[PDB]
Amino acid sequence: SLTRIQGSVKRRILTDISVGLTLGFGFASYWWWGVHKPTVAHRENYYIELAKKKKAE
Amino acid sequence: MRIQNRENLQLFPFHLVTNSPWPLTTSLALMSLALTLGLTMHGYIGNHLWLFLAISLVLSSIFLWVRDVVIEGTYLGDHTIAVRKGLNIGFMLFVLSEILIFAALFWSYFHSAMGPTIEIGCQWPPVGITSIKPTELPLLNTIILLASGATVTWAHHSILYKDRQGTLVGLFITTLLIILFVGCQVLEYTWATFTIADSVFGSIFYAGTGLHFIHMVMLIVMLAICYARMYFYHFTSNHHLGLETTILYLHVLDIIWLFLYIVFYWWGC
Amino acid sequence: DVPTPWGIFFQDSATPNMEGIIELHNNIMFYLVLILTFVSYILYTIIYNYSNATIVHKYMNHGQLIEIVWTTLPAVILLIIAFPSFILLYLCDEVISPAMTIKAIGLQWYWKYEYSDFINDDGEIVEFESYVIPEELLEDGQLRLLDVDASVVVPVDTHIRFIVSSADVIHDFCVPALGVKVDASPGRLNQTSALIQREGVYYGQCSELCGVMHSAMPIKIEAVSLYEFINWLDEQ
Amino acid sequence: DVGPYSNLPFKVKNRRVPYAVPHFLFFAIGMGIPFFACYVQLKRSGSI
Amino acid sequence: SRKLILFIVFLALLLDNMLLTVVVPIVQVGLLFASKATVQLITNPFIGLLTNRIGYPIPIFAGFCIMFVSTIMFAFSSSYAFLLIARSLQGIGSSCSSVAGMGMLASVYTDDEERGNVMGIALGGLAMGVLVGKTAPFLVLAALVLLDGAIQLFVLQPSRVQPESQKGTPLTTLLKDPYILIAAGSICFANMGIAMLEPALPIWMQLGVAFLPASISYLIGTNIFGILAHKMGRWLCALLGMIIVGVSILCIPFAKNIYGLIAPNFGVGFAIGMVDSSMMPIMGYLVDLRHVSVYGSVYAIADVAFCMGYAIGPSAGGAIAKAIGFPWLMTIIGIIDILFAPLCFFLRSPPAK
Amino acid sequence: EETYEEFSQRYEKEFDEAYDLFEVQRVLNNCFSYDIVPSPAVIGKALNACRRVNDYATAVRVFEGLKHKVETKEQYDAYLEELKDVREELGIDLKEELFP
Amino acid sequence: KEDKLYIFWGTVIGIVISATIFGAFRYNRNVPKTMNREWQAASDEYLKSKNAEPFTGYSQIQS
Amino acid sequence: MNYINRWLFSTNAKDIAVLYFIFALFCGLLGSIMSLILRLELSAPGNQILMGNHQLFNVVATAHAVLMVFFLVMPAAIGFFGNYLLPLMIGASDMSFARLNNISFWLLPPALVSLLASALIENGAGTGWTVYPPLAGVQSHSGPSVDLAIFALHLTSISSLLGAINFITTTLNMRTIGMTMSKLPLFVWAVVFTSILLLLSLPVLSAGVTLLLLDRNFNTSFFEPAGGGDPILYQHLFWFFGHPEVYILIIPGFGIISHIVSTYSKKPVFGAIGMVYAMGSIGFLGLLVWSHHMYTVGLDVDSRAYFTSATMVIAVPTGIKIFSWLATLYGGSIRYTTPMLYAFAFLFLFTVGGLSGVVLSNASLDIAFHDTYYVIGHFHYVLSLGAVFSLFAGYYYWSPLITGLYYNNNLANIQFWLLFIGTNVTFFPMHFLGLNGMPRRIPDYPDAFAGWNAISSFGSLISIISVILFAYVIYDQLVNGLTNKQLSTNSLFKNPDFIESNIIFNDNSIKSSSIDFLLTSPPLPHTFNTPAIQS
Ligand code: HEA
Ligand code: HEA
Ligand code: CUA
Ligand SMILES: [Cu+2]
Repeated sequence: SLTRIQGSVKRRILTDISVGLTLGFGFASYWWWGVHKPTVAHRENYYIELAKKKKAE
Repeated sequence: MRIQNRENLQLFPFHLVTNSPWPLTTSLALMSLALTLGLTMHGYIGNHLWLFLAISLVLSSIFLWVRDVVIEGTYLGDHTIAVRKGLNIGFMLFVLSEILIFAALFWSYFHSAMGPTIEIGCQWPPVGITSIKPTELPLLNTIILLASGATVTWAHHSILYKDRQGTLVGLFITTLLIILFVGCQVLEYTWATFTIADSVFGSIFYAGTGLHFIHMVMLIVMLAICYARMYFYHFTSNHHLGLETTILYLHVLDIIWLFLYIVFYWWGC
Repeated sequence: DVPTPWGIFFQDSATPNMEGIIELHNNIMFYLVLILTFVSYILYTIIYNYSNATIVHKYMNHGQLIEIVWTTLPAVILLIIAFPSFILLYLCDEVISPAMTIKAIGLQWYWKYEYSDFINDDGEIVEFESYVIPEELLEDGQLRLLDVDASVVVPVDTHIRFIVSSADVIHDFCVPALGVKVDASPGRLNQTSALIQREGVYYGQCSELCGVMHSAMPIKIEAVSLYEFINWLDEQ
Repeated sequence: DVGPYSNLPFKVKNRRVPYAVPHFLFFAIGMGIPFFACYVQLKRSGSI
Repeated sequence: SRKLILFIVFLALLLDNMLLTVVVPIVQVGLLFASKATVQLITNPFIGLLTNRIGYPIPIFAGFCIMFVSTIMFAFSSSYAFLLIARSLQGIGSSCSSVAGMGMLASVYTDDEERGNVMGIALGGLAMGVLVGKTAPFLVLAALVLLDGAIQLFVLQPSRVQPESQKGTPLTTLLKDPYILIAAGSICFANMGIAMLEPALPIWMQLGVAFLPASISYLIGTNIFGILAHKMGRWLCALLGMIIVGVSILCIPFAKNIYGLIAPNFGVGFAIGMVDSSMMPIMGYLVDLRHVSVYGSVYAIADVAFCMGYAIGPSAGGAIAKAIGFPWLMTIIGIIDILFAPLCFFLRSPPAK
Repeated sequence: EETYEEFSQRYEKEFDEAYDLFEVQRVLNNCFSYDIVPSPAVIGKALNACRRVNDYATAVRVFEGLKHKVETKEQYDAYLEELKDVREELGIDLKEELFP
Repeated sequence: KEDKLYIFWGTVIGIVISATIFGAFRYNRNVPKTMNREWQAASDEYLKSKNAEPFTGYSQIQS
Repeated sequence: MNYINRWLFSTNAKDIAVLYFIFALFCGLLGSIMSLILRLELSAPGNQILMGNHQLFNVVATAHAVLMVFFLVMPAAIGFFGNYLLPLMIGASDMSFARLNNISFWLLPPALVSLLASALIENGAGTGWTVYPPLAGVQSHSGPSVDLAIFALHLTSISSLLGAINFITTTLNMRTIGMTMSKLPLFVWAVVFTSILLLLSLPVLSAGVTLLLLDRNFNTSFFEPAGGGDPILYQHLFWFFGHPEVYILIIPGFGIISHIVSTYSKKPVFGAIGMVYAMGSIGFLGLLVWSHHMYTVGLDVDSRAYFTSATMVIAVPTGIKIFSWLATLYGGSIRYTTPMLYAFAFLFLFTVGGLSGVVLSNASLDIAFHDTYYVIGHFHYVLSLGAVFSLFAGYYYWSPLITGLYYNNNLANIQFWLLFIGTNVTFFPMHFLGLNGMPRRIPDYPDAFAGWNAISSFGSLISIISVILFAYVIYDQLVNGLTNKQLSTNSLFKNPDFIESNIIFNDNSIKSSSIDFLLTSPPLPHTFNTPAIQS
């Protein structure tokens, strides 16, 4: 019934670890798919254009 | 604690030292020694009689500490079983620290012995430096040290069987068996072919066997104060901590010399 | 390359080693950002919920499962970090056939460059000394405390081995874009290797302290083509 | 004589010169010595 | 390059003695304590033949994996038969790792002067396991070092089966030689006394401070006398080592207190270190002088002579301690160790072939 | 390791042996320091314990701690419709009826 | 409530003083000849001819 | 005469701690003014305050390093908090060797004189803090400056060794009747584990410094490569001291934080045995790594791989302490007083400054960060924001008990926020300057590094104002401090609970877990006549 409460803190702990890791993974998957990979792409597309100019010459 | 007149005596077995002036005077002597040695080595003073006053005042300051250490133990009578254990733990933690200075000097030997540079043509003891033969006077010193390690065991086992003539004679023989070590090793420094400045080899050989020289003057002093304090009836058959510290200090120096004789004098190639 | 005024991040690369360095740093920053966000969220929860509270749980003090989870989980992160670090340490070096050698000796407050090959029968080895241009004698547009009078000129797409030593005290050869940082100690030779993929100018500065003129000792590397290098080597 | 102003090496209350002068001079010397050192070594090397 | 092999062998010997000695913090007890040593004693000669067939690096990491899975089966084992099986697989992994690692240090370091120094460093792992908190830092340090080893051995360069170019002498031909056996007997009779002293010491007489000085002295002794044994001659070092082991063993019955055992224990451990680092390189020397150079079976024989003491020690030592007692046992092992020491002079110059 | 039906017997036995106000407040302070909320039987013993030592403010402050220990509002009103004959016999008034 | 205002308006008058002290060491500076706009525009042409910072940006202009 | 026999010829352990505090305040003021001199020169490009002298810039950096590694953090964390609190926590009357405590104090004022006289007789000693051999010879520094500066590192070494032996000898046999060595508080374990490293590290430093002296003045050539030596040997013989040293500065901080986390959050510490084992592991693994300061000197390829592996392992024990502090602060009630503000600002900034150490541990990544301002930004987040914050928290925690005079809360909070803001402005753009490529130990820089150097010169002027406000807080503590206990309820050591009435609380006020806060507050000269009893 409503007069039998046994565990309250443990559910809070299991929620507060399973949100501080999802938030951590969200704030780390913007560093590797919005800051890092387009820079490597820009670096590579600069190098697949310097070689073609020398091939033309 | 329920003994009858217990309030009149101290309720914990630890020593409350009276107020003494010697920590300040030791620091004021080391101030003078540090500044005078920093200055006379670059001009600025000239006369070399201030450095000698500084060293003399330092050594007299330690001697004046050890007087008040003796009077508080044989006259006032404040050395219980706990305080003796504290002093033994303390002395062991200085012997351990004085070992680890020799570890750095041994590691300064193996970092050059194994892997010498190109400036020295790659060779230990290098060309033009004749080493010291280890079948000469460095045998005599080793056998004198092994004998001195054996004679003090006849002195610590004669104070427990209550024989007075048999503690004085052994300490006398040991005291003349450390003076001969210094006399032999000052003759091996005047009949050598290479100095402190003649290589990295002549610079590390006179810096690991020169600290040992200073460490063995201390045994001559510590054994003089152990013969003289036994002649004047300060040692009982169960309360003597001056002998126990001089025995532990001698044996460590013997073991250190047996590692300064296989690494420094024999092993060269 | 040149430093930028309000910089936040690395200079641009011209060597595979610097690209590996950048990729490994961007791999580590992922896990460090995850750990910092987890710790900051736990302190935010502690401040928002359990500040000036009536109920104190003063008997939750043992733990048995949770002390294993904060002992094994950082270890897995260390193994995942340690795999590409060892691959980058061993893999990217001079495995096959360096094609040149330049000796860069560090004197007191200037640099001395010897191109050890191209030797005549009499010992006519090409050699120069690089100094810093003072502020009073600068021309219009030159960079202060980085621009030299003689620059090290190398070809592109060629493995270059630098052998670094010194004559007075401990120096340190640095070109930041190329990924070269090796000491110059006065009794031993050290070696690094560089491969340059595009033309340009590359600037650098000394690192290990040497005395009063530590801030005026630049390094400048030009990467010309092969024809310009042959035409330059027949003039010096 | 055990009390709240007994374990300190300096006297604080019932004093002729008020405590503000010894409190201020301590910090004044502490933040004035390393400017004197720079002044001496600047004047010994030519520059003003 | 060449130093990572030394790291791998040091960690292999460390894990060997850690999983052997440290079982209690981390008759049935006589059979259970000696379950590892006898199965290691049996399966040691097989790995010496296996390394000539399939090569050096694969049995090392196979032994590491077998040791890991056997420890994790030992972690939650309750029945007696499964526990005996688990400790048997622990022993058979630890038999592969040490033999193949010591053989590969013998193979890579061809120069005679460097081999003694490197094996003097490598044998120092046999006392760090005796000395060794939470221990999870040290396991992940080991995991990182073996990850480096696996990257260099199996990833950057491809590895085939690759059998050796030369065919080694068989085990019986090695056993017919007198020199290898009489070299192995020095290690066996040196380690026999320190093997038997451990179970009878709770009978005569806190626990860690009695064993600590030997672990302190062993590292210093092996790392110093690995280098200096080349100039002094290895036979002289073996003779002096057996003499000091005998004298320090007879020093124990005159001691009547726990604090009086500190000084002879040093005189044990340093001495047995000077037994080991002198005599284990020279076996690999002898095959280079008289036979064909395959180093697997010879170090298998050396590991047999090392583990014979730990196999025979406690079971016979308890029976002798119940029969006669501690001081006569120490007296007879000391006289045996002193009496063996004259005949080690014979290894001054063996006849070449 | 302790279960609900052992907690709700041990704290009844502890509440039925206190002799002073210090002891009643001591047992009441560490009863509200676990993960288990107190049973309605334990709180009914605590008010008789507060009646024997003759204190009024402690008998009010028990009901104020239930509002912080209990997760929701419906459970708090489920606690107050069963602890009602205890309140209207001893005479305890809640804080929200006094407005102090 | 009347103490947090005191702490806030004590921190503000701790930040305002340091700004006025640092401003006094900012007017009286030794400005070298290179820190001018007509000198940092000549450097951009040299950094443009010898292609430098291809990927991100080059700009030495900071007045 | 009674002045002399009680404040100059002393035996009492608690009366030397106040002298240590007065010395540490002076030696932390001098270095901070020296740092303000450096940061006012590194402001805009050119030669601003020092006219053209690149000497008297390196001298100021060297003397700012030495005065706060050796003369501020160690005397505060060993003399003021170790000599005073450890006998009261373990329950002893005084220390075991009291005259050695007196000499360990009085060796330091002769060490200040030689260091201040190493900057007036000559050009000076501009060798850096690490006194490397081939620069500090007789070809660059030919005078009595380096010699008098390496004699100031001998006296401090003797003082630290004599203090450490006293600390180890006292806690072994001078405990009370019912304490084994498993019921000790955590601060005693911190002092023990720093005192073991002080034994095991200082002989190597003394040997290396003495051999440098013999190379300078007795022409011995240990480290000169024209006679058969290497400078790199000295680097080994320095850094074997160097990395134990930087844990000696931080282990006594940790335990202090634990007490505050145990007090103002009314919960015991989560897993104390795990914490003492973690401190033991950190202390042991600080001796097996020293060569990560030297990755560019030309080591082997199989030796860098060992020192990358053995350096990242130290992250595992520190995480146990951090997460146990979070688990201690989790469940309980938190009241934000001025020690807990510094406690909360230590658990976040030590993490930020310590996560940069994992980036620098790799040998591949150290090629881009060595001798660069990233290192400076790494170790200032941990030294200035990890140790000094612990010192301020310890002062604001234990000063009403020692002194008997309370302090104004509002001014302490203003000081804390000014320190926080100014120090976070100062050392954060150093990471950007490091990533762009600015080297270390340079007075003048290229014009690209200007803008961030304008911002890091602004936070120092904020922090000096906080130091002056701290001086006024001490003055307001000493004068009219009896009347500063009714202004705020911060003076209460612990708050009333929910069921605990005020009338009951005034009778039984102090609830503790140590002997410290139940003493009369001036502590008595002889504080234990009859022994203490623990079950
Ligand atoms: C103040 C004391 C102190 C402290 C605490 C540390 C901490 C560490 N230091 Fe040391 N270090 C110094 C003193 C100190 N250091 C100094 C003074 C310098 C400058 C050198 C000078 O010029 O003389 C230096 C520089 C320095 C360098 C750069 C050397 C160079 O310039 O090339 C390195 C790199 O290896 C290093 C190593 C480490 C590491 C790995 C830690 C680690 O202990 C940091 C640990 C912190 C954590 C990791 C937080 C734990 C949080 C967790 C939740 C764990 C999560 C797990 C993962 C991250 C996997 N330090
Ligand atoms: C001991 C640790 C420490 C501390 C406290 C500081 C303090 C500061 N340091 Fe750092 N710094 C170092 C570590 C430290 N530093 C080291 C080791 C070096 C030498 C590097 C080298 O030689 O290569 C160095 C050098 C150094 C430089 C010169 C860099 C170089 O020349 O290459 C600079 C310049 O920006 C700098 C920055 C600062 C600043 C702005 C402060 C400011 O925080 C200064 C203001 C001080 C305070 C904010 C605290 C005041 C303290 C007290 C008054 C409290 C007393 C305590 C009690 C009451 C219990 N430091
Ligand atoms: Cu030249 Cu640095
Ligand atoms: Cu470090």
